[PDB]
Amino acid sequence: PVIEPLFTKVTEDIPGATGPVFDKNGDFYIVAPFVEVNGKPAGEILRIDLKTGKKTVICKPEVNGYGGIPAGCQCDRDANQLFVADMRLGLLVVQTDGTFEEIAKKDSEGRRMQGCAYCAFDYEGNLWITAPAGEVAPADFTLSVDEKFGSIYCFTTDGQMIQVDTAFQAPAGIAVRHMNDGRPYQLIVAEQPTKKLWSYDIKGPAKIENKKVWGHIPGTHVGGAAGMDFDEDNNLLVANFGSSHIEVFGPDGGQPKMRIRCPFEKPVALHFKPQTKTIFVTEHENNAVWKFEWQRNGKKQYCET
Repeated sequence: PVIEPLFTKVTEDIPGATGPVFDKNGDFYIVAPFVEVNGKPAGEILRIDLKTGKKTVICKPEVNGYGGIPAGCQCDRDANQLFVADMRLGLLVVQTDGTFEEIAKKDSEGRRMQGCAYCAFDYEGNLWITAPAGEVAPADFTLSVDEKFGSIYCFTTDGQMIQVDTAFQAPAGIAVRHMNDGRPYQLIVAEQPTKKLWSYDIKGPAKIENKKVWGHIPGTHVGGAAGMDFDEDNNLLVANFGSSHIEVFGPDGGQPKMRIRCPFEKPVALHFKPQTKTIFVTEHENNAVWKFEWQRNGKKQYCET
């Protein structure tokens, strides 16, 4: 089955718009990773007024003269602060006043961080992170689009930054499937160009096993799975960049059980508005943000627990 809901524009003129997130007060944010100054990265985290779509710069992260490429966001639970995956700087924690901190320059083995693109909290508070880029600044920016050097990290509640896997070709969206009792059960990771969704079984903080292909992304277009989010029934909605569709997987994966046709070819990121059926989706055909109504509420995010 294929559904065609009405998409309503939220805001426009945001190059590479991604990282949609709601904070603990219901303020909406997205990131503009392609902002430059003199050919060098100067990406921005924006706050969006939901009534007018007007954009307000919250944070323009730069460290020692190297500008960031903010790319994916999650809201914290114990504090109204945003965990931001940055393709040049690693993991940031951003405050609403625009100040920010770099969380880990090196991983638990002492090795320089790779640039990060998506992240997802489990309900225990560990942050699972995809890192499709090469070494963080001051190294030259590189991207694992053709070669298998993308990595997967877990930033645990004890404050450890643990590389839990590597050798992905452009890992993208990440999400955590929880049991009904709240325990983390599977980690889902998009590997975009291979048209695969991978899963592992979560055994504990930064402990994953049983790596397997969890789902297959339709199509042969350039692109594949980008962002993803679970609904309250643990159906996984996955933006299939390049396909004009968002794929809907059942909780056990496999093939899509349904698809959502989009009025654009390039959906990227998606995020539920808490306590509603409204999905916000970003897309790079119009460099815009849209919303549409899903069949049921989103899965509760860590920040709402």
